[PDB]
Amino acid sequence: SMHAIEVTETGGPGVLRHVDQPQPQPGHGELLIKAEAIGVNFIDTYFRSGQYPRELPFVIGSEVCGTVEAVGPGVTAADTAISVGDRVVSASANGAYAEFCTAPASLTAKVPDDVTSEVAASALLKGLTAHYLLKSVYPVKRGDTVLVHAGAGGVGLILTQWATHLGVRVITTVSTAEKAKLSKDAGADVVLDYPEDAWQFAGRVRELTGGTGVQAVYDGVGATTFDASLASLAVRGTLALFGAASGPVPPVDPQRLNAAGSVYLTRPSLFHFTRTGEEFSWRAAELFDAIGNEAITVAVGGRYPLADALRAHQDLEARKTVGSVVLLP
Amino acid sequence: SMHAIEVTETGGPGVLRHVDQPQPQPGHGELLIKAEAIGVNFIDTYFRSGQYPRELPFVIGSEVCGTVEAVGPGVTAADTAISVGDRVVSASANGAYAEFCTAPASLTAKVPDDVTSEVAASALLKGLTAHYLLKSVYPVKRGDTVLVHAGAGGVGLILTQWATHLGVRVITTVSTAEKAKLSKDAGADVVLDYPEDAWQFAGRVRELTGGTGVQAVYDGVGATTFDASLASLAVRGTLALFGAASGPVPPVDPQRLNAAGSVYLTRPSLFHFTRTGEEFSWRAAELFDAIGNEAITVAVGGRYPLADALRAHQDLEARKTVGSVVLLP
Repeated sequence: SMHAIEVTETGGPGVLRHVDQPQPQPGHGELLIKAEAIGVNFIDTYFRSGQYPRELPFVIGSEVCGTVEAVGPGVTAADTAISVGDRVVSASANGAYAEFCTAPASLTAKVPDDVTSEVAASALLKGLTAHYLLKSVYPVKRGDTVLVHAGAGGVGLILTQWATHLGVRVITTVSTAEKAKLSKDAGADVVLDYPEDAWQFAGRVRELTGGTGVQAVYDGVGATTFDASLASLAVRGTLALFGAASGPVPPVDPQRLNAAGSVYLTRPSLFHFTRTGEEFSWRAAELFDAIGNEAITVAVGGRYPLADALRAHQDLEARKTVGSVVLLP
Repeated sequence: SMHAIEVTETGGPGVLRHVDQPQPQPGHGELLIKAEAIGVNFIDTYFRSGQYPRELPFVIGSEVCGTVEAVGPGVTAADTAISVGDRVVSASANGAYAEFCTAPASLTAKVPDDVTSEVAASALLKGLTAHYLLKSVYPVKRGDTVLVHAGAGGVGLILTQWATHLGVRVITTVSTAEKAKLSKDAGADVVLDYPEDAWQFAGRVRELTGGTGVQAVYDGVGATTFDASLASLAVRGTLALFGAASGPVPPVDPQRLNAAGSVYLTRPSLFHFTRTGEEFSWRAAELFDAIGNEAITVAVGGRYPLADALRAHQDLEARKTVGSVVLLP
């Protein structure tokens, strides 16, 4: 028996119940993980509220770093380097808010000795996302300039630090002075206000880039920024629309892609960049090498005992937390 | 004084007038070309009819292969390898339907000794288009499979032969049995009917590709084929929409690009791939190397004297001409 946070009915933070729960057993292709640090994120709140549906009851959470206690059937050394005793991290766990949970081995990565559990749990999802955007969707190269919207958000901060480390000049957008400082500290060469008008904003970006425009735009904002993103691109540049935080982007007339400079539009999601354990492990290894070298840093701003998951969710939804929030079981 | 075909009023083939015309003088950055073979194409008919507007009067036509008679001011050996006496070809000439015309040196290419003037004039535009689609927009590699719509059209035929030569498997669509044979003879491994339903067609393409889908779709058709093109792509594949022969493609919900497999959508045009003389010359040289080696063949089906440009336009609009049509001055 173990401590866990279980949701039997969807709703507000008040549905999170600290319970005694059977210790999980790993099924086919799964690892059993003894948690050291548990990620708290907005997606957790969407499952909790029922905005994203799933089978009830469930133990909440998908982000965890801990040690491998056991492996399920179908987990062999032929397929994974992961072994009992290894410190690992996954953003695909079932029932992460618990002392023990399970995760598919093919979506779990080793954590190097020089990366802490709290940072691993806080960084994996945002970090894999930044990895595929920067290495696969548009492979940035030294000398490029890119535009990253929402520079002070989780992915934006990692995109900015990582691209800067790869010799890329980063221009960002943020909504407040406080976020402007966070973005500058992450390596942004220029921090801009969100666009008021697409052509005015694009004109500003072109002036910053000697008339060229940016080689790529990483747009996780969507509705409010998309027109400006498209207008800011260098000839044959890539618009990576990977989120819609402000709302959905209206259908795009393909001729707009021609007028913008024969550009590329893509709407990726992480699923298509974590297709095998080999691909997952490659992205994670490069992420944790960079964190290990302090080329990427992830601030943890809130550490709660597992029992106070309710309070963590309240503080998260109230924006009382700056930086990542974790539970320690 | 020279012979030319001049349009003083827009309209049908009847506005083409065979005239005595002053010999042109090359302006800044231009070559003076003595024509050997003149391309006849549908774009000529759009300028003739006034569908595409331009200053009247004009000598019609933009495609020509011939010898360099003289160079204008601003044309130096520092900028171009082209010299007086060289056989050259351009699809950016002014007044091609004439004994002499002008063209910007930066959009003119040398023709190797082993490529005829008629083939050069017939092949350049379609060939540069195929080059940028296959080498730049999506760089095909040996082992890829691609889908090329309108397999028996000018660009489709070159796309098919060139991709096959590069070790790519090509699937095409055509509307008739006669066109199916032309496409097969150009190297198509499979020739399909145009799509009736996007998911049915995509299911057919996935069966041909072992469930994978194609690495790229080259779609110059637009309205009637776009949904099927998007549905047929391998994960992270590229949809190159480079034409709209059937009509414009309706605005595309970006989430469709995610659902299709985190694919790329691009709407290129040749302008953005011929930005400098260096880029132009590179594409043209690779095109004419391939034609020279008979890896690419371009059928010339109609040869008219310059004076019968009217008849060439009638035959072109009546589809009495299979293969390219040229004028010989």
